[PDB]
Amino acid sequence: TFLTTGQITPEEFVQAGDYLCHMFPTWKWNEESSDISYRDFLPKNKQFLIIRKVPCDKRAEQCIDDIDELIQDMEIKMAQERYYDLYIAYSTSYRVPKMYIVGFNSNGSPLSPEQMFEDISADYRTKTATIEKLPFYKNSVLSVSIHPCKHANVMKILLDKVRVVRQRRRKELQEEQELDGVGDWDSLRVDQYLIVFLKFITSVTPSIQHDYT
Repeated sequence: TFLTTGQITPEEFVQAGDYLCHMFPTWKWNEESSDISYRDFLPKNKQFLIIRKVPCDKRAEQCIDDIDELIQDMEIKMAQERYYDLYIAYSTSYRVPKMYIVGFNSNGSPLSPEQMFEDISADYRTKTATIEKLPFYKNSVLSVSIHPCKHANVMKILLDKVRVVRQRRRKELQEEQELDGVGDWDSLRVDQYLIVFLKFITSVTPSIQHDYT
């Protein structure tokens, strides 16, 4: 399972994508366009996820329990202002999702690669972010991609930490029930994979508004 490896199959990528778009209407699957370079192991209308123009107020320089809370809650259900389009695509080399961000200034002018790195937290640059063309377009655009598995298997680490927290919380609860004599009075599914992935993304790009969470 994905909890053991921290990796998913294209089918699991689809479920997670659907869940993400269902819980956060702002996210959407790609439409079917002629300018897209389709991958056969994924339905044509579910190649990648996109969220448009997420605002960025400050640079990165200035700027686990939350995830669990958010996941639980969902189970219940310089000065320049910048805007970033965020793409989540599936990486076949690591069987993990991968994000691509494309920045713009208020006028809609694309920000250069160097400018976008100002929005990547210094603590994640070298082993997480690099410059590359969006891989899903025939005539592509430049962007900064954020990878979760080049060094540390981030998804794996995060999913484990989340389970540890839950196990502790569940046992601490039973212990408090015995202590208070009221003892006589949620698992992680692949659907929530991308939500954990976005938590990771939030640490990597701290100045990007949480309009995707």
